[PDB]
Amino acid sequence: PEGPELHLASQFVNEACRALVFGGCVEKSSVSRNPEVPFESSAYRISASARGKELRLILSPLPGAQPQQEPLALVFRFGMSGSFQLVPREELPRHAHLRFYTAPPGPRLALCFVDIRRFGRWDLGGKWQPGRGPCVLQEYQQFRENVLRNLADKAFDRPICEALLDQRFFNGIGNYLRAEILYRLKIPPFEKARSVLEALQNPDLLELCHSVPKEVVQLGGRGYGSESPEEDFAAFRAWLRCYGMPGMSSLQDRHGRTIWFQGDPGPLAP
DNA sequence: CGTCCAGTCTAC
DNA sequence: TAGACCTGGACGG
Repeated sequence: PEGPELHLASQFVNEACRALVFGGCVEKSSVSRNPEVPFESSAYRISASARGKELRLILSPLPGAQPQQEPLALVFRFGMSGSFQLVPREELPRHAHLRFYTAPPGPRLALCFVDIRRFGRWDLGGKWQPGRGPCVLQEYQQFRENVLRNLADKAFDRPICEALLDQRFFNGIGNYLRAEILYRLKIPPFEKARSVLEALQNPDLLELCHSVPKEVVQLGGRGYGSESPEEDFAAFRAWLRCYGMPGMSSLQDRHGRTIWFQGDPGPLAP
């Protein structure tokens, strides 16, 4: 998942938990190498916000809750397969590595961090990853300024397709967005990043870094819609113009990740 | 049955 | 920079 999936995951947590009350401990699977969450409360509400490719949960005990406890924040990174689900308490999915449990009265549910491949991570601080840049979706102007003031960075020496995955400058862009973004402007992927960016200093590359992900968010779905996984998966394939599509070229960047593009590979190509 | 394919993080 | 971390689905024999 990329910035749009993290954003939709946070909206899912806010809408699904709006009328729920959690109680008890936060339970971690025995196979997860992530930290135990030291939190217990007889009555707490869960809420969420996204920033780039990170999501922050806030656990908020109600007035009167026991034990006495301040709100607790956790920050998640989803890696390749992270997600959130709200399921019946006895119908936990196979890779539910972190679990929050509704309290009575009402149907006993669990909000679960589900992560098949366990590349995802959580941290006890409620702090965003030091060094990640501002959110291309929610901090557009900060995102733009942070790129254009730092074009000197050796990061922008690299091909534009590699620069676009550097989460210090493009927090929330991943493999499918970089393909989709470059294709809208027909910018060869192995053009030099500083060349393409010096040139701004008819939307431009940094505008699309915001507006293209924003399209996926408006689309909805990505496992957080009411509609089926069949309907979701199709809606998304239909939106895609470049990533994975018939008629499109693909190469490996310096990190063995696949870039999709039409036409000129660009000067710095393998 | 087998190979191959799909975001960080860290040891060299 | 390679290799490491993981599981599962698609496809080949």
